[PDB]
Amino acid sequence: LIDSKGYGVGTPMGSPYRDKITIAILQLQEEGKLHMMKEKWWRGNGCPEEE
Amino acid sequence: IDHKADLAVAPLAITYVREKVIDFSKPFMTLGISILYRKPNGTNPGVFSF
Amino acid sequence: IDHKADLAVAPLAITYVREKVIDFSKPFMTLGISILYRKPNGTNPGVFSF
Ligand SMILES: *[C@@H]1O[C@H](CO)[C@@H](O)[C@H](O)[C@H]1NC(C)=O
Repeated sequence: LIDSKGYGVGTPMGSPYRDKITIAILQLQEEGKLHMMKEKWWRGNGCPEEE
Repeated sequence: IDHKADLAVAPLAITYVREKVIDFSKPFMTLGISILYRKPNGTNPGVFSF
Repeated sequence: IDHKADLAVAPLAITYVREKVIDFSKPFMTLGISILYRKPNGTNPGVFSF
């Protein structure tokens, strides 16, 4: 990884949802659901047999 | 910045220049710059192999 | 939670419970579980293997 960047959600100033969404993100992250759904939506074909 | 939306979920940089003007939360994922390439066929010049 | 000060600039995992009771800055060093293992036993010499 040459560089490091992060996708985060945008909102104007003073939004009450900043913190309520941070906690939600942390819990869902600990749920690993993000991981599996990332796998699914980034799955595609898979590797064929090539040996 | 004019509130013409609400919480925006989309590929969106976390940048200083944007954080100065818009508010962000804990990243749900992390990016990266990495190379892209096609795996070699395996063939090599007739001089090097022997 | 008390007020000795505002800061603790240390490796401190931003967990669900910790954000419940602590406001956190944005991450600076992302961390993950990996594994550690030995490279080849590699017990071969060029002196007598011939
Ligand atoms: C692989 O083969 C293609 C033709 O099938 C050729 O154009 C290409 O240069 C080759 N690349 C490598 C890395 O062998």
